Amino acid sequence: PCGFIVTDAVEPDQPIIYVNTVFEMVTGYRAEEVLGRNCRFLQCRGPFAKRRHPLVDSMVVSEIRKCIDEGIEFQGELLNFRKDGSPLMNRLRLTPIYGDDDTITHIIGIQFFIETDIDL
Amino acid sequence: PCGFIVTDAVEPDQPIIYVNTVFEMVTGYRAEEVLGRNCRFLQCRGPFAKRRHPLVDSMVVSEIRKCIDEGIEFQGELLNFRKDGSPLMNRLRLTPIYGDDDTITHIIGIQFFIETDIDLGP
Ligand SMILES: Cc1cc2nc3c(=O)[nH]c(=O)nc-3n(C[C@H](O)[C@H](O)[C@H](O)COP(=O)(O)O)c2cc1C
Ligand SMILES: Cc1cc2nc3c(=O)[nH]c(=O)nc-3n(C[C@H](O)[C@H](O)[C@H](O)COP(=O)(O)O)c2cc1C
Repeated sequence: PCGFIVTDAVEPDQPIIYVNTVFEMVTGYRAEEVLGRNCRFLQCRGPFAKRRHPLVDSMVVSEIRKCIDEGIEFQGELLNFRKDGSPLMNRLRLTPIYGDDDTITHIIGIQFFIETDIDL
Repeated sequence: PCGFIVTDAVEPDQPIIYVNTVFEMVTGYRAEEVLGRNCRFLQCRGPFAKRRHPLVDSMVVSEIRKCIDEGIEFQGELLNFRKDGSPLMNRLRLTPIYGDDDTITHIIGIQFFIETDIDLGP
């Protein structure tokens, strides 16, 4: 039961073009609120948080950004938040998708969400 | 400008869970009309035909299901039809997506539509 995301890798800043119903149900963000955004909003603790939360690991975020910049897959884990602010550990897999011309047209995201017992 | 498709590889018979705008524009089918269905409907001539049309290459259709069954990529070309029944040549690439526990959870479809000489028309 994993979250599934698609970004457009040609448009700047990997805008989301699809999220599955698991993403929606687990994160509390409905598709209409998310398509056209970069996924990094999940690192903010709910919609009033304008900044990445100090508990999401900036070393993992750096590594994601590098894997995307380099056109390679990523696998790791970082803290995300539901729309209502509850914390969620996200075991994230990114997979670049090739259209034809040896170019990356899309990136697929797989999210395996893990409940966390932390007090914020 | 490719069509882009996602299916659920865990649910039975690869129901479509996403198509992009290019798919909609080129095939003439809106997302609402195709979600939850297998893509094979594009091998039928228009929305009211239930079985794959004879001019569709059954050898290629066979190789597509083989690739899906084996969980490997597919690349190839086949005849499809728009919602208005006009023929399409679809250069299709399929890519399985591995979720957790080394399992395929989804398949991605890239459609590059190319011109055919195929013409059934009046
Ligand atoms: C397909 C895809 C899925 C992503 N899914 C998530 C996610 O579920 N949670 C998250 O925190 N970041 C996710 N990201 C990462 C952010 O979009 C962004 O790449 C990351 O924060 C690094 O960039 P930045 O330093 O500019 O924020 C995803 C990225 C892509 C391309
Ligand atoms: C992700 C994905 C995208 C597909 N896209 C198309 C398509 O655009 N056109 C088409 O004729 N078949 C497409 N198919 C194939 C059909 O769904 C079906 O797998 C094919 O006809 C072989 O299976 P069948 O003999 O049971 O019909 C796609 C399949 C998958 C998994």
